[PDB]
Amino acid sequence: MPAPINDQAPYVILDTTMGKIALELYWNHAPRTCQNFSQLAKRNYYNGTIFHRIIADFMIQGGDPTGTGRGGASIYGDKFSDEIDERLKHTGAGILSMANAGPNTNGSQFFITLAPTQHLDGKHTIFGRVAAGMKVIANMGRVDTDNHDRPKIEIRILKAYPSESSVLS
Amino acid sequence: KPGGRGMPAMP
Amino acid sequence: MMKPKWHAPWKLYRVASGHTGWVRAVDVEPGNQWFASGGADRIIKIWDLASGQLKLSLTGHISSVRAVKVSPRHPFLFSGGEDKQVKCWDLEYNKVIRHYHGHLSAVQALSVHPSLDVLVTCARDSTARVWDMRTKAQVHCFAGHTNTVADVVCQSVDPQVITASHDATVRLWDLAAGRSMCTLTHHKKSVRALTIHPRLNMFASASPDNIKQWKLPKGEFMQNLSGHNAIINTLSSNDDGVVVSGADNGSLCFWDWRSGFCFQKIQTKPQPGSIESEAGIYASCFDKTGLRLITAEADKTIKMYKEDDEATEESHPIVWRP
Amino acid sequence: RTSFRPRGPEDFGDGGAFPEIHVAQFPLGLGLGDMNTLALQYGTDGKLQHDAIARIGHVKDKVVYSKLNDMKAKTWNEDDDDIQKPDDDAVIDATEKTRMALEKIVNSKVASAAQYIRYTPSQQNGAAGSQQRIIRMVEEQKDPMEPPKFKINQKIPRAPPSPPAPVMHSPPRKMTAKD
Amino acid sequence: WEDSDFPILCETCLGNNPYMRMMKDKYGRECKICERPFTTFRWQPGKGARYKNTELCQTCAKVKNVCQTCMFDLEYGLPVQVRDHELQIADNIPKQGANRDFFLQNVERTLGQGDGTQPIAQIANNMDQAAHDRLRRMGRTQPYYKRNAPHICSFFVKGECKRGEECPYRHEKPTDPDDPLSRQNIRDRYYGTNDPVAEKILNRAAAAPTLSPPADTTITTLYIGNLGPSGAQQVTEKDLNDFFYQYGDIRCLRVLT
Amino acid sequence: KPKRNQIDYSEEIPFEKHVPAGFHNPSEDRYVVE
Amino acid sequence: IVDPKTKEIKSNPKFDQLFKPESGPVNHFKSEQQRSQKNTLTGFVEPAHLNEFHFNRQIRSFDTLGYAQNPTAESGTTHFVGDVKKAEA
Amino acid sequence: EDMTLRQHTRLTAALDPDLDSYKKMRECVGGEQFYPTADTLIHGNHYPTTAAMDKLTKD
Amino acid sequence: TAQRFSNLMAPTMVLLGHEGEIYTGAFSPDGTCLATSGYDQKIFFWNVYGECENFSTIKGHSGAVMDLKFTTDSSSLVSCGTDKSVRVWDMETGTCARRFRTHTDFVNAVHPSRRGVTLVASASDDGTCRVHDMRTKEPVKTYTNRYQQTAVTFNDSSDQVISGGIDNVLKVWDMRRDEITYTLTGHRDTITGISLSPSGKFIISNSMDCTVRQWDIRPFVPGQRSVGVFAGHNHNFEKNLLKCSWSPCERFITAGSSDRFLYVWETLSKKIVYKLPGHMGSVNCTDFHPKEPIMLSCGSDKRVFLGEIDMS
Amino acid sequence: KWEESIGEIQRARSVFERALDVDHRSISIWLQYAEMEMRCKQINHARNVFDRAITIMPRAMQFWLKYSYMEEVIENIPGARQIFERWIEWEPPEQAWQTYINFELRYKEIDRARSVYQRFLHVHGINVQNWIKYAKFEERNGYIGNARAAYEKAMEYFGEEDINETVLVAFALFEERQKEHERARG
Ligand SMILES: [Zn+2]
Ligand SMILES: [Zn+2]
Ligand SMILES: [Zn+2]
Repeated sequence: MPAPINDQAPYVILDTTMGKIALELYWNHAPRTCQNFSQLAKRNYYNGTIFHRIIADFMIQGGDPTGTGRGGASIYGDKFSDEIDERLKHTGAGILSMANAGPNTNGSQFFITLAPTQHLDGKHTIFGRVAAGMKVIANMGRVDTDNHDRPKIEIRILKAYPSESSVLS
Repeated sequence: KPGGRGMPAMP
Repeated sequence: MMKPKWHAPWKLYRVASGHTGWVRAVDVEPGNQWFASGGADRIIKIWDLASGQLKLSLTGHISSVRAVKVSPRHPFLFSGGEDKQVKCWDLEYNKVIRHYHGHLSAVQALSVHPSLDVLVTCARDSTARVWDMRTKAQVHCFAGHTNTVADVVCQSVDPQVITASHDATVRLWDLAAGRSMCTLTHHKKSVRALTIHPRLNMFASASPDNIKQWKLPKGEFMQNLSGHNAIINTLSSNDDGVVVSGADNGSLCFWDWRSGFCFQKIQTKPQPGSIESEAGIYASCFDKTGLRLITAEADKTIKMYKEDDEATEESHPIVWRP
Repeated sequence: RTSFRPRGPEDFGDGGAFPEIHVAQFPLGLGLGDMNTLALQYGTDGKLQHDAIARIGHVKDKVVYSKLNDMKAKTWNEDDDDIQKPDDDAVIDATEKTRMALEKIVNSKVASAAQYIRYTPSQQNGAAGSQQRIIRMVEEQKDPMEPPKFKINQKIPRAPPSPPAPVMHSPPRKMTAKD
Repeated sequence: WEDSDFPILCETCLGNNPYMRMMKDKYGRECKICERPFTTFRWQPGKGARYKNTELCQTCAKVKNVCQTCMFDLEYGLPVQVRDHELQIADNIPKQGANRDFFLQNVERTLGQGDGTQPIAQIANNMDQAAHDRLRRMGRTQPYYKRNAPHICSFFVKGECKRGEECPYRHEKPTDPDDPLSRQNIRDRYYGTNDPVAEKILNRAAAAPTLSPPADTTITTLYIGNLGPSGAQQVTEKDLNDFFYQYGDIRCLRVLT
Repeated sequence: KPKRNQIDYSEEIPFEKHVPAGFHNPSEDRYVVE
Repeated sequence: IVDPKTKEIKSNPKFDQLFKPESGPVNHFKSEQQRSQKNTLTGFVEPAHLNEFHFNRQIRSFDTLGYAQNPTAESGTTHFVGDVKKAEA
Repeated sequence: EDMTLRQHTRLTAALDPDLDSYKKMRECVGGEQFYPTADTLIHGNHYPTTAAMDKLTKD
Repeated sequence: TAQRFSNLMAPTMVLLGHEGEIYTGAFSPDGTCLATSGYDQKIFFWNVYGECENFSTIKGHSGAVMDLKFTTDSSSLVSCGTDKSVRVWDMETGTCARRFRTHTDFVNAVHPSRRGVTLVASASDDGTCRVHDMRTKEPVKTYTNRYQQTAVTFNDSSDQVISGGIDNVLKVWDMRRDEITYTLTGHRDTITGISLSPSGKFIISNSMDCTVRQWDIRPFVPGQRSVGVFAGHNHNFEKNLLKCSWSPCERFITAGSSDRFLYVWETLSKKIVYKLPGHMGSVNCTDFHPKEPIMLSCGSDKRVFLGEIDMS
Repeated sequence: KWEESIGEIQRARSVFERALDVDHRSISIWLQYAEMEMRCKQINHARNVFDRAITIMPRAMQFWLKYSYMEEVIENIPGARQIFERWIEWEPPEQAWQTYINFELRYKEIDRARSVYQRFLHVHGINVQNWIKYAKFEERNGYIGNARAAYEKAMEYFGEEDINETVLVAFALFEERQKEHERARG
């Protein structure tokens, strides 16, 4: 009989002012990091936050309530330690990885890659991939930005919630 | 007069 | 629309004849004792608001007067000419003591800043210029209109200066930085008049197309007063909520600010020897109480209007009609 | 899937690259080649920013007037709050702010009519070992006899107008044959 | 006219001493490129240097992105001609009378919106990382003070310098008049046309050796060498696997320690 | 003729006014003249 | 909780609020010259005041001797800047 | 205005439609992009270089 | 809207009027006033509240003023300067109640006795630590060291005088013995300031090695007296005598810093939690308001900053 | 125009960009500038010119007609739809909706053309003729159940008292054309 609905949902759906994105969470690699994302999603922590950073042909980053890149906190209080596991690497576009200021300092901030960047492997905790909506990701990856990589009009995460499937509608 | 604290540079 | 507020009819009771050319200014002294008027006879005449008596004529301008303002903070009167001169008149000597030089063609509006010692004047040449009324120094030139400007109104809070132009735009200006940041393009025709409602954060502007209402500071749009399809060039707005628009064809409409209902049309009849063309209006001001209106007329007369009282509110009513 | 290896953009479907397959993955044109015109973009109210043309070339000024919410008649007999004239503190703070800038300007303007700097140079080659410099500024003494140094009646055309504001009229009243 | 608190200058002009005395002007020179009047700075960069002064105004320094004295690029220290060639920014800057004054007036307004941190559109936006990385290799990595420091003693060139120990100016061979590097104007250097030192740099950059693949189209094999000796210094298979798979799918890998 | 009293309208584009950015690619378009 | 970089700070944050570093990667596009803090076109320019006499001393030591005591704020271990063999000797 | 409207109504009456080609696009592309409301992001540039530009030039 | 924590008119104030480099500043213990001075020699008094107007200014100094402290009852201000003199100013009269003159070289640092007879400890570039008494021309005690002394304090009972100097180590003299009872060892460079804890158990001492060291000066300690070391501040080539001060709750410690930043440390953890910009030069002095969470800082930038904080 | 011919088209842009700074409400210039870019085959520039023109003058009909025609001649027809969709957001008065309807009829989209009518009647439906033309559109395609609904809803829309009887006669004559004649008498 299937498992009951519980916080280890395999997917998380983002509803945004650019379209809808689904993320596949790699529970067998970074379970503390995934449940941080899924809990903060469940707690509406990312609802109303913005993608404060966009670097063309590199990375899309968001998930700071202040939009500064300095804010945000994990469910464990502030920082928690990395879950580096080199069976996962930033092999291409649409890898979902947790942003950190330094080793073992993961917070709430996350980023989506746009290129193979394997020399960055082991410095950031990969914890999923874009499940669907990569066309939206490519559209965001070409929006032109100021010299601090902040969008001149925001992309706002208007809702985030966990889901049992990658479906988007 | 009232005022504020200008942020300097850092290394 | 919603619920016109009832306002008493306006009635006429003066014709002051004595300009030898069109009248095109009025302003009422802060004291409410006297008002000044300026005319195409190049003379400024000072009239006594209650008696209507004349008691000055000031002959300094060179070809035509058409701007007058009495400062609400200094004993000075400012005036602007089609002769390209802005003059300062000192109401302790009745002589002239300042000239503000830089306008390249006819001045046609001026305003005196309600709390700074700063004066702003519109002209042909499609600019307004800001003056320091102490030093005569010019310390902004609001180029940005593309055709002749003639209205400016000032207020202490941003936007400190509002200007209206024959390019059919209103502009809102940052008087500190000297830049513009609005263009209220919605008029189809020359915006010849402005007024800021004396107790709301709101202002109206008039063109042959429509009279439009606007919410400050943003400059966002509020519903239009329409059907006065003449060449308009006056607005006066009242502490009680009346606005009045006078037109070059001599017709004169009174309106309720809150609803845009029109509840008077007065057609002026011009004084002897002038009838058909000359009927036109171009000035208006309210006295400081807001209970008398003064209009200046192409028939070379000043006329003054007053509110009826005798049995009005029951005979007149307004219903609901949203 | 770890027995499979992707080889083209078809192989990913609508998802992104797979981090568990240690091969170079390009789900679209992204990252294949190398890195000047605004993108078409959605607004926070769910529409799409075709109007964004009108915001190029300005200081982020108030003139967003390019939708139609802002030309249709907003409410009559308004709910008075923002529509109230601002308080006494506002006219005082505004008036004091306006003069204090122009005052400092006017003093230099009629003139037209120790102190140090600490410099932190992004060019990291630097002075020896120093991430910053500290430096003394002195003013060249103006010779009170020397006449104006340079010809300044040079004249050039008026700077281009700020980019057009949308024209925002009501629809044309047609009045064709008789009028 | 244009003014600012501090000049746009690289490190080689200021360089050796962290501490500096500098003289400032209110506007008091006309910019050597655009003849607008501009606020000048004068400094001696340490022992033995001459007094150097700002020669460009800031709008001209911003529009090329160059040091106001030596007019080399602020990022790479290369002549403008070299940088504009690699960036592919053509000779776009208007040069005549009204055009450049009108252009500079519009640049100054646009930069005034921007914030003051940046050169204009073309170099500030420029994307081509492969072009940037070419420039970084040619640029050189150490400041050249000899070019900063002093003038030559022309009475000594004639051979008659009665000042001789006291002299300021140098007592050494001038550059020979055949040596086209001597000829360089200012405008040729700033606009970046016929700049002799740029052409020397570009010729060596084109001369510098690099790979071009074999004519046998079907070959997909790369020899690799200089891996160091066998033992603990030798790279592992993972160190090749976890890097070269960033570029593409290896079909076969072989090591010869 | 050697002159300084006018801008030479053929040497370079006079008072050059650039076409604004827009959503489309304009470098894409290409042309030739014959 | 954080407070963004602003021309002036009105409201006295502690330290976790101002200083805590910006999270996430840093560009490969723009390396060691371009990443640094700046304000004018090359640099962070800010006014300073010093003990003139001591600032005068530090010029004269670098010029005559080849070394100086490091001007920078937060100099860390790099107390002296110059021909360090002479500074130690 | 009305003479401009006369050219468009004349020019569209003259314009023979694409319909057999248009149906093919309607199959693969047709639902997702090709129907768009005002507020949806058409992606891909549509630049049918040789035939259409010569046709538009002659037009 | 925003949180507020004091009766200041704005959460920070910029005080302008000085032209000299401000080398010292302290609050009156009643909290009504602060006094600040330095190379200008003029001592400027400021109100803490409202417009904070410079209601009084005292001249009379003719060598720059090193350090300046209020007497505990706030009746008098004691200040000392490079005119080799210690001057005591009556707060009501604004006049020099005493001008002690027995120093032979610059007096840099001063501390009045907390209770009992009013005594003034002072330390100087002649190497002597001297305790003056208001009642006599001659000092009570002169303790002579081989090396210049540039910091001084009493203990709370006003019977041990702690003086630090060029030696880095500390000559602490007990006024009944006239001997060094113990020395405090940890400073690698000269001691720029010493401040006694409100309770008197501890002192902090600031030194040119860019550390503040906390010392237990209680009569019995079973081991080394070094309680902790604080770092993050810096001393530049100016070699100023950057001061230090305690919070009246003792939970916070401050020190002057050449990096322009106002540092605050938590006493137990030695971490920083306040790093407050706004100065443009060396922050020579820092003090807490005795009743309210207002920070005073005086800098070489000719400016005095008042600001309020969330003392937790 | 003169600079364009020479292949100096790069300069010709500069001329028109300067010309637009003088007038900008320039509808002659805007047409000439776009038409220049079209004949040159510049079409992304021509698109950019129209995107500016319709943004700056949203209620000049000429740009929306010309722009939709350009995209249609390129077979961009998704983009040509989006232009008409964008245009309708401005509530352009009658001729704009009729041209969008007629556009969809040339494709034979007729159910999409029906969607345009239903939105057209919401904004404009105060005018009877839009209802009669809608019902005639349903009748001629053969949807006649829609045509009955359209007239009956038109009568319900105008009401019971202010009977718009030109609707009522039109409704009667439609039913007469059906041979519903009992209804037509009724
Ligand atoms: Zn220049
Ligand atoms: Zn240089
Ligand atoms: Zn010589």
